[PDB]
Amino acid sequence: APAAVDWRARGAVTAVKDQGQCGSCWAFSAIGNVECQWFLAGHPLTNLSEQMLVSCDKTDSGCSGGLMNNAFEWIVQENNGAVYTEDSYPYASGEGISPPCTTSGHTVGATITGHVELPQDEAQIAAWLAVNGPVAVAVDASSWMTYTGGVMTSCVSEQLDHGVLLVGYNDSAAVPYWIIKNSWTTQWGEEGYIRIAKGSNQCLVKEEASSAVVG
Ligand SMILES: */C(=C\S(=O)(=O)c1ccccc1)[C@H](CCc1ccccc1)NC(=O)[C@H](CCCONC(=N)N)NC(=O)N1CCN(C)CC1
Repeated sequence: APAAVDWRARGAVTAVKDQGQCGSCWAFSAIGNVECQWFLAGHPLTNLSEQMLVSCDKTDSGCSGGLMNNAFEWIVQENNGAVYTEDSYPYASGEGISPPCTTSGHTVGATITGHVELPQDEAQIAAWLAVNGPVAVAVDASSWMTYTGGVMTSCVSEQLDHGVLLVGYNDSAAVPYWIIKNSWTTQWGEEGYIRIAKGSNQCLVKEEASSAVVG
């Protein structure tokens, strides 16, 4: 695989978001992934809707949590692959209350055909990411509350409790790391991102990695 890849530098990643006071991390992980996959299939980088999933995806639980692999299955099996634009279905759950699902008046921003569940293997995830783009991952982020910067090498790695987006890695650094996009505003971490060390299943990062497929 390449020594280092940063999809932000390649213009594949939209701005860091704020999930607010709502456990909608899984929707920000899954939508961030679809945004990147849609741009990498040759479309313009387009802002897509987490509210679609928080309100309409009833296989997940809204502000009380979900799975990115369920979100991708809902989009494909129940919504004919469609993911609406943010502008036409804006986020409304930042105080913890999701409006009811609305079907009409929203504009499709991207379409996906399926998703792939990647191996529980950091080297294979990195090689996949270098060729195919950012990857949604579940992590244990319980020890992330004090993180301000640097490469984390003591992440508590016990229970998957959060969903985030792998946007790159660097195997050349003194401590090899993953670059992760979080959804806790740009004030948190390194302008909204965290680096965790790569190769020791920090935060259980290898355990539930996946991506939407475009085309
Ligand atoms: C988002 C995490 S967060 O940003 O709120 C957070 C992370 C770490 C520390 C503090 C806060 C949500 C929070 C869901 C929530 C909200 C209120 C109370 C209880 C739970 N986390 C998830 O959506 C989480 C994502 C990881 C999925 O991992 N994969 C597997 N476990 N296979 N999923 C869940 O929390 N749920 C909850 C129960 N379900 C119905 C779905 C999965």
